[PDB]
Amino acid sequence: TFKRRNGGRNKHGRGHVKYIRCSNCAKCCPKDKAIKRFLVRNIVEQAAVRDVQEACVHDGYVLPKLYAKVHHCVSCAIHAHIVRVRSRENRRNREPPQ
Amino acid sequence: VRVSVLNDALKSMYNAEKRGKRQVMIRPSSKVIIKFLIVMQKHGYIGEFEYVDDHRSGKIVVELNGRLNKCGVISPRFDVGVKEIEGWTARLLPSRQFGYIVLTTSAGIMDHEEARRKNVGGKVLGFFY
Amino acid sequence: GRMHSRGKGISSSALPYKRTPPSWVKTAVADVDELITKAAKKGQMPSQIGVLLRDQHGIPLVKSVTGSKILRILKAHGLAPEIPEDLYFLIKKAVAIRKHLERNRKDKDSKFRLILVESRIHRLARYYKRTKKLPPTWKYESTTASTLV
Amino acid sequence: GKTRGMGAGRKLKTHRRNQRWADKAYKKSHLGNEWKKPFAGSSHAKGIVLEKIGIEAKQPNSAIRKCARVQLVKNGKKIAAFVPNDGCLNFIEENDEVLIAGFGRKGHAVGDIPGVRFKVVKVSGVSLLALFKEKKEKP
RNA sequence: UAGGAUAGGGGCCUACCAUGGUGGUGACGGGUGACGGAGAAUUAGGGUUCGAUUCCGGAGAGGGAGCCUGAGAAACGGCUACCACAUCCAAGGAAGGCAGCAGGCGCGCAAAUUACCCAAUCCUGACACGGGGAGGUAGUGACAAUAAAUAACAAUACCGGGUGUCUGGUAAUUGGAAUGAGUACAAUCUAAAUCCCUUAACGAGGAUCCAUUGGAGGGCAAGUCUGGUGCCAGCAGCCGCGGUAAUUCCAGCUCCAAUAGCGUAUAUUUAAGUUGUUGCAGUUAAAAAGCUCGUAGUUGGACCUUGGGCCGGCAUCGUUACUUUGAAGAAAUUAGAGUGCUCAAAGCAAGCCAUCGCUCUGGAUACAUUAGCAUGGGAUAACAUCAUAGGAUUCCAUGAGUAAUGAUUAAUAGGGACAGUCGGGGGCAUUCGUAUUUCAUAGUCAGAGGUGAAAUUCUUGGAUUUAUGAAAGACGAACAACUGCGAAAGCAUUUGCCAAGGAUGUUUUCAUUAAUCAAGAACGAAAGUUGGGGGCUCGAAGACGAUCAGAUACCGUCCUAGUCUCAACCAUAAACGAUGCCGACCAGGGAUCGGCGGAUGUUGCAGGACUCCGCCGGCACCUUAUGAGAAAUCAAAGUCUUUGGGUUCCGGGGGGAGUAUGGUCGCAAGGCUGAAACUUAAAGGAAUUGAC
Ligand SMILES: [K+]
Ligand SMILES: [K+]
Ligand SMILES: [K+]
Ligand SMILES: [Mg+2]
Ligand SMILES: [Mg+2]
Ligand SMILES: [Mg+2]
Ligand SMILES: [Mg+2]
Ligand SMILES: [Mg+2]
Ligand SMILES: [Mg+2]
Ligand SMILES: [Mg+2]
Ligand SMILES: [Mg+2]
Ligand SMILES: [Mg+2]
Ligand SMILES: [Mg+2]
Ligand SMILES: [Mg+2]
Ligand SMILES: [Mg+2]
Ligand SMILES: [Mg+2]
Ligand SMILES: [Mg+2]
Ligand SMILES: [Mg+2]
Ligand SMILES: [Mg+2]
Ligand SMILES: [Mg+2]
Ligand SMILES: [Mg+2]
Ligand SMILES: [Mg+2]
Ligand SMILES: [Mg+2]
Ligand SMILES: [Mg+2]
Ligand SMILES: [Mg+2]
Ligand SMILES: [Mg+2]
Ligand SMILES: [Mg+2]
Ligand SMILES: [Mg+2]
Ligand SMILES: [Mg+2]
Ligand SMILES: [Mg+2]
Ligand SMILES: [Mg+2]
Ligand SMILES: [Mg+2]
Repeated sequence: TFKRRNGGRNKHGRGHVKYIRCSNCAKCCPKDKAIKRFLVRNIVEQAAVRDVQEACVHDGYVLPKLYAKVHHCVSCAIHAHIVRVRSRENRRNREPPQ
Repeated sequence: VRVSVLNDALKSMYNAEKRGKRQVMIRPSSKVIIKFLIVMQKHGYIGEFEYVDDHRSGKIVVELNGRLNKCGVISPRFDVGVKEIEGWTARLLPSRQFGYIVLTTSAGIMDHEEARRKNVGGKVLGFFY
Repeated sequence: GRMHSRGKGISSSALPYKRTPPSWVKTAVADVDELITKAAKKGQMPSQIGVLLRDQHGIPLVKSVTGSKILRILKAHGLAPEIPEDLYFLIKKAVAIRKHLERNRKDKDSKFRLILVESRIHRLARYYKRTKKLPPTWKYESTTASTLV
Repeated sequence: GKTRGMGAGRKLKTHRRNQRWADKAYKKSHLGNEWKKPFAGSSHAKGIVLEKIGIEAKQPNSAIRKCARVQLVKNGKKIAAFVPNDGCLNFIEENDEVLIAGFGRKGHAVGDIPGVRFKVVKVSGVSLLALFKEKKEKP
């Protein structure tokens, strides 16, 4: 019984693809199969930005961002609620949320 | 590779017939294809068809009238005598009332009833009904 | 598709239906014959003679103006090469591959291409033997092949 | 798939000849091992009652099948033969003369009896059926 | 080549000479519970299995060998010898051959009389005449097979259907008639007897002149009747039944099927489209080789007589397959015409006026693969033949003519060339980067590390942390995609070199050169092996800490082989798209990569970037069957009982088992090829409802 048409990965027209290591368990997962996310956040959050504003020496200092591309294996992604288990008909829905 | 142009012609014609098309194109053409089509048209299973000279192998445009149920070749071209025709009739045809088997006898390309009339045998090209 | 690949490309030429040469061609058969003979004297070959005729001298197709193919013209004039062009170029390519592969023993991809080109060479040689276009004693010797070209 | 050339008769014949061997029945018949069985390709056989035994019927059944360990006189092999028709174990005695037959499944165990492929047909030249129905008496 | 020998050819044998002969189109060798054929069984067709036996051919007389006589024998109801048995005997010797008929022993699951006769069919001899265990006749015979009894009718009693009558059915009721099984004069049969056919006399009422074999849960026609047993005895081909109410066991009654036949065991035909040429299968059920090349094999584009109507000679020639017609073709068997053996299975007989006979009475006819011989046909196919004219046609015994002078086209087959490109395709050298570790310098001081929580470990000799710098090895983030290249494995920093490749463009070239492929070859992740180097990180083995009833595991730390590289071996992966390659056709759509054609109007710049349309090639994706499929699902896994485009590999219920052994490659680990005994009624696939 074939759960998915693409087999759970994104490989077509090639035979090999180098792996990566899950950021939580360090498990080798093929690069296309791994659940990849790009998270961009303030260094200090809303409760902190207020207290760091006046503490800044000059008002022209824009607060710096941080960007991180993280990869998760299927087990870690499911356990961390990054991706849930979907229904059989909703599995094919590749549209991102919002 | 293209090992039997007759099979390609008959298969394309049958596929177009099932889809309700009114014309079909056959490429490449050949004399045996023309003779098979002539037999089918004479018995009233197809209509007009014209050969187009492309200076290399020729094409055929055939007009369908909806009367052809199935048509197909037999491979390899088995040799049948006059006494074996009945047996093949019991195999390739729906019933003894109608249907046709095409034989390439040494007197030319004809149907099986004509071969029985002339009392001649030969190889089997195909069938249509 | 391709004999020694998985390609299915169909790019080629399409000769016109009109077999007669076009009206604007005002070159006699003698001029074309002399040009072909001179080119064959200059070490050219039928494939690369036809293109020179097509481009510089405005001859769309030799078989139309002169009524015969380039190879037939050369053979009638006796200037035809001793080896067919396609086999000559296949042998040249195989010789180049062997010369390169001599110094690169770990380049195990040109060895595969060498096997392929040798297979093509042998098939073409067998065909040319069947039609008496090569001596029956002909044989492709890899070591002495480079001396031929 | 298949080779359909008119010149390919040898290929089809050889392929079928090779592939007949996967058949269970054909391989059983044409391997020649049927001659190494105790009956050696015979419908019946004759033997001497070595002893009288009972075998517990296989699960989920629960009974004691009254068999008999006998020895064939044609090759000396020792086989167990079933004794049907309740009370017919009494007719069989020691070192007695019996006619044995197959059980019905052509070299396969029949019923819940573990590993028994023969049944006793005659004893001392008298059929078990005649003794069972009191038509004949043991001599 | 020449002899010898033979009835005769021939290495049949001899002398000399030469090195040949057969083989993946299976030689050689092995097995056969193998005499070959005509034929037998079952058969929609195709087929599968059998063929000791009465007809034909061969071989043998216990096993081998040698030979006489004879026209014919390597004869055995002839001899000689040896081997093995075995027979008398006066112990000096003598005689043997039932796989002839009958009979005996033995072997076995398994097979009849030590009878009569030449009357028939024929054979043999000097012969009309003898003889014939050839052959026929009787005996035993449920091998197989044909026909066919075991009662029919009426009345009465009882009960039904079209108050009534008729019809129809049951009674160890009542009547009569009928007859052969049996017995037997007699005749007939017969070589003589016997059987049959025919027939005096006798011969049926419970017409005792007495029908049996298997079953009664399902498959599968027939009982949820009664009594017994109580997971025992037993039944049960398979599913299953019996544990105090048994429709299944043991019995009675009743009923069912076949019926003078039925049950059981083996072998095998069908069933079996589960051997599949007709006609099966290979994504997930067993089954596409890791991938490509490759000889034999199989398979190979198109093109060349049509209009023409009518309707004894005499040559010398492309070869075949195919198809038609003919001939020759043993009988018996099969199919089949005739024929009233009383019918039938049979037989080849017979039939008729009522004969001193006739129908000339009949004793037909097919089929009989393949191979061989001959006649006609030339569509479809296979071979070589095809442009140095070395071509065709003329003149010059009894050199000049000469002509229409002679070459199919260039596959949306293939190869080669050329042009501008394109790619993380390959080899070599070279360049860069942060991080990790180590070391060096400098700064501060109490913990650091790791964990769900801790400890093993480091540390006031300064651990962890901070900054600078050098060295080493590995690794190439982000860019990175339902994107690219490669035969697959696989391939991701720059630059140079070297050879290769697809696609596109082409009014370039050759002209079938092709597709797939036993044998045979290249390449083939990771781990593994032999040595040299390197040895940062990570880390099988090992050690320690922790958890735990236990922990040789999961969690921590230190680490060996290994991970990197060079020269050689191995040849396997969930080597996967679980989907071999080539070709044609059959829905739509948009996106994307490479090339090309056109339009278009912007760029701090013809061309490049962008937009729009179209063509070819590729990786994919979405919707929908009118398709397919057990379904999941698939635009191919479609064009399949309306079954056939070519070709390779490969599967036959689950285990045993990819095991044993042999062969073969490897240093080894191992790889390729690869069973059997035995065991089992299910194993398995997809989907559904519950439960968890
Ligand atoms: K994914
Ligand atoms: K001779
Ligand atoms: K004589
Ligand atoms: Mg699952
Ligand atoms: Mg690709
Ligand atoms: Mg892979
Ligand atoms: Mg001689
Ligand atoms: Mg000699
Ligand atoms: Mg024998
Ligand atoms: Mg025989
Ligand atoms: Mg006999
Ligand atoms: Mg005989
Ligand atoms: Mg003899
Ligand atoms: Mg004997
Ligand atoms: Mg003898
Ligand atoms: Mg004798
Ligand atoms: Mg004799
Ligand atoms: Mg018997
Ligand atoms: Mg009963
Ligand atoms: Mg019933
Ligand atoms: Mg009861
Ligand atoms: Mg099957
Ligand atoms: Mg499975
Ligand atoms: Mg499978
Ligand atoms: Mg594959
Ligand atoms: Mg053809
Ligand atoms: Mg990078
Ligand atoms: Mg790319
Ligand atoms: Mg191979
Ligand atoms: Mg494998
Ligand atoms: Mg584009
Ligand atoms: Mg199996």
